[PDB]
Amino acid sequence: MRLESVAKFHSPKSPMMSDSPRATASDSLSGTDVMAAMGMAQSQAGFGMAAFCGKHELSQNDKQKAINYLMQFAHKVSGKYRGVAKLEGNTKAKVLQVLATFAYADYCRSAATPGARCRDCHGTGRAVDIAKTELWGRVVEKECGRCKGVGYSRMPASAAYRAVTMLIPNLTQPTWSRTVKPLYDALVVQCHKEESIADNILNAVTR
Amino acid sequence: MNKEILAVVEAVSNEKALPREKIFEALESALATATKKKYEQEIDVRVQIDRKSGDFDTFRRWLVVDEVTQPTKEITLEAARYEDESLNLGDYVEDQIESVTFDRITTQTAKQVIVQKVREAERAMVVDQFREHEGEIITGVVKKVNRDNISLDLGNNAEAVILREDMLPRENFRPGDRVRGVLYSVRPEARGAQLFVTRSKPEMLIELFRIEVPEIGEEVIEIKAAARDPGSRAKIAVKTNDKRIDPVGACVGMRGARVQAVSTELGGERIDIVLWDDNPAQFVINAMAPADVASIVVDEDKHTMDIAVEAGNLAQAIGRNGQNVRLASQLSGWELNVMT
Amino acid sequence: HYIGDLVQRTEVELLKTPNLGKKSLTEIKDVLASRGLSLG
RNA sequence: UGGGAGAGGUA
Ligand SMILES: [Zn+2]
Repeated sequence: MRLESVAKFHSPKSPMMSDSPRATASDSLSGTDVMAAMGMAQSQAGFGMAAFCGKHELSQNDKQKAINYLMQFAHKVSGKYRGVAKLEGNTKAKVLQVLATFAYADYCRSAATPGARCRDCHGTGRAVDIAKTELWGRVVEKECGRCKGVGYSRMPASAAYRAVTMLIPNLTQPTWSRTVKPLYDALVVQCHKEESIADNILNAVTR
Repeated sequence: MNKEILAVVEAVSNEKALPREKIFEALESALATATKKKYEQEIDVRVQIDRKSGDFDTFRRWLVVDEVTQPTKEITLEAARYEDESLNLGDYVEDQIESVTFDRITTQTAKQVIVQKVREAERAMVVDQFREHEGEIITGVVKKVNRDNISLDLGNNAEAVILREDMLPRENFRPGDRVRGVLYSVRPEARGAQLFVTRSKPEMLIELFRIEVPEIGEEVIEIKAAARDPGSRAKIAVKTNDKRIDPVGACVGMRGARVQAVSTELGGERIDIVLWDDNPAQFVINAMAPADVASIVVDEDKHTMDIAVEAGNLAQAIGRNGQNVRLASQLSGWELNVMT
Repeated sequence: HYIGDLVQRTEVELLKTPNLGKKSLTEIKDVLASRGLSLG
């Protein structure tokens, strides 16, 4: 909708290659007032802006901001999950830290993650069926059967499980799926929710 | 001479679920608004672009009123005397000839109004794909969550919305997986999102049993009432006019198969199957199971029961924090009282 | 000759007086609209 | 857009 133009604007100055430049007007916007509007829209909807900049690897310092906001949300929301609600203070802080970091890395994982692109489709998730081109004449496409359309290898949730059972050893996989993993999926759904509400507030500001 | 309307009818034609006369209405409203904003006088000119020619004649309008404002549209009864009283008080027909020019400001406001018209025409496309089939289990992939809603799709650039209150309390839908839901009754006039789909309604469970069980499908077993505590516990009411097939054994299936299917499709909600009866007293002594019955006082005027229950089954009779009494009361319509 | 001799002219008179067609009706109507005065 | 020369000037 509105947010990805700002991610275009976080780059350095790229060289132009065209004819007569410099419209010199206020047709869309400048490049500094977009950052000023990001500043005006930070007192509310800062979670989604921090998560979006951490996801798209522009301003690689608000990854820790997004992990801290997710940790605060998990501290506020942990009173409805039976596996985490009985633990003691610093141990519950450390399990919330480790599953917040893994949930944020799962939200961040797209086809630009190093070691995550599909082998066949090279990320596009769209290969050409040769038989339908031979019978139709025109060029066709299909779904990349190895990646199954998404274009990248998804993050398995058991990585957080392996990283928490170095700290909680007596927590096996069935109770991990029963009363811990809903909190992890709640964290990634909260990341997507905060990014959507930040895009909504950005579009409300720069309108 | 217009090859351009010929391009409309064959070359730049729409997706084929949209009619041609609505495109002609879109372009005629476009040129009407373009000539409306361009004239400095407050003229609400509505131009009749005739279909087969392409070219036209600009038509400043006039409605039969007796008001003081808008002289460019203010004609009176004595101005209707020029067409000698063959019309209605207030229709905006014309009796004038004007011309038309083009400009890039007209081009950009025409672009705005035609993307609005194709937007509402695609909205009417989703309206007829909703009204072609009223109430069914559907499947789409979640694509953009929000604060108060979950946007969906049904393919062919359609969209649906799960609101916040009509989903499971144990919902966790990362964008990219396929979800199950029932569209029930959507707003075809909604300018924003229309297709309201739920996951925590009695309509959900009855449509899931309808797609699940073929004798629900062909009306051998019938379900009459329902009860919901979303994600945890549920009750539906079964009567049957047929006498051959066992109703409760049929809807539990081979070793709880249909109950476990709806329970894992609903999120661990303990649907407790119980008979429907027509008469109130014997219906409710069937209905509060697995609780035990001592004596029942049936009340007519304020629509309540009074249940004597022996000691020992109070916890499983009330559920957790009054769960079973609440769920049974919104099952039967009769709210329950405690008696020893 | 004056708009003081137009203010009493009712809309019945504006269309029953001779040789005032639709174009002349618009020609007097838009200039009374731009002058702010109304008639009837 | 934005780089390099050359010329002159100000403190
Ligand atoms: Zn692939």
